[PDB]
Amino acid sequence: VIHLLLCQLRVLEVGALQAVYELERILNRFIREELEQYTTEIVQNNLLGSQGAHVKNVCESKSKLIALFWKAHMNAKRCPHCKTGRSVVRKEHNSKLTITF
Amino acid sequence: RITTPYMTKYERARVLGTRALQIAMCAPVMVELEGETDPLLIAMKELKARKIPIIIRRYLPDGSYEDWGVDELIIT
Amino acid sequence: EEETYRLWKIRKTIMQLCHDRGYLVTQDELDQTLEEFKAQSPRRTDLTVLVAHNDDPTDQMFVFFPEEPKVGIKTIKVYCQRMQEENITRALIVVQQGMTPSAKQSLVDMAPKYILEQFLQQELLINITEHELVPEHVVMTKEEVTELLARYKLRENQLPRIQAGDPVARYFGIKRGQVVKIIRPSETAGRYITYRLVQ
RNA sequence: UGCUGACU
DNA sequence: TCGCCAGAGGACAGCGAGTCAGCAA
DNA sequence: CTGTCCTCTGGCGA
Repeated sequence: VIHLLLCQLRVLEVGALQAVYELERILNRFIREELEQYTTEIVQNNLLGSQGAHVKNVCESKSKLIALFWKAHMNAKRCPHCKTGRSVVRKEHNSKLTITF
Repeated sequence: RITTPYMTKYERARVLGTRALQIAMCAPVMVELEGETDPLLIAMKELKARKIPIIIRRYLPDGSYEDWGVDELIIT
Repeated sequence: EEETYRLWKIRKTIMQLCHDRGYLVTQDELDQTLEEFKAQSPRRTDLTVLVAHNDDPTDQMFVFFPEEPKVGIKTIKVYCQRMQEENITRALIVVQQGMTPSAKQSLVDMAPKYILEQFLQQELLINITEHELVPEHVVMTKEEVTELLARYKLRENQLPRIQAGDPVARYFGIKRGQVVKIIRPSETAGRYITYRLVQ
């Protein structure tokens, strides 16, 4: 997810909008080298479009991508590399963040 | 070369306004005014005689522009 | 014998769908009535059709009618084998209850090597394309989209969008990045023409 | 700045 | 054995313009 | 007041 979203953002920054689903399908059909080749090819062959990226249909896509990220992939989870890395930050009312043991 | 040949009403309004603001700033009147103190009446008198050396620069939605002459524009 | 009425309606709708995509279909198939459909053909493996394309005679399509009310990965493989051996690239899987959710991403996973696509059986009982409000869609060719963008000084983004899961983008089998011309019958101007990028 | 009235 | 279809409540944020006055904190 | 948006929230086969 990290690398997929990174590459999708790299392509959105220049306006390429088919590259989004193309990257996602390249991923599912398959990580950094697999995605970065296509993403660099897009960003190179489709530059000159940093000024033509501030359009509706390019802002909706970035909005949706980042919103889905913050909404679905930032929940507390058992840690990958060390299985016991949930030092659960759990914030009370603003001005209060409490880590556990 | 591809836009309409006529002068839209917004273009007439802005051209009259600019010609009037020029006349009012002591610009030479090429229309032989006949005792009128309004610069807008003088600007209309000039527009009717086809004496306005202004270039309407019509902008297309991608930055490309087309430069038309106020003389080469069908005023309705 | 209502199963036969459903089979006949679905077969007629799929013949119309294949003709609208530009496949060689005869008038009799498009004008086939029930009495003669049931006369010819009972099963769900001899309803499978294989159609050819106007141009690119190698480019043909294959329509499936799986038996399993809920097709799964194994069912998909069993005739992806058929397609790979008969040397075809496209398919069309008419399913009776749905596809188990893993299958939908498998059909997507098969790269342009063997591009498949699913259709529910209740989606084919009628031709939506024949509704009063649905306009006529026409997949533009790669050389007409360029002339459009040049005439309007456009970019491909900055054009209205049509969803890739649109019930009329799934029917006309339009891939992503393709522009479709749309002829709206307008009460104001007659035959208004619009364009939508499939995404 | 707010609460009371008031006008179309 | 928990992911996603379903399923629940909780929170927020909006609620037509524009005027005139007085009184009081 | 009412609506969406948002955030969970435990519950059967793969």
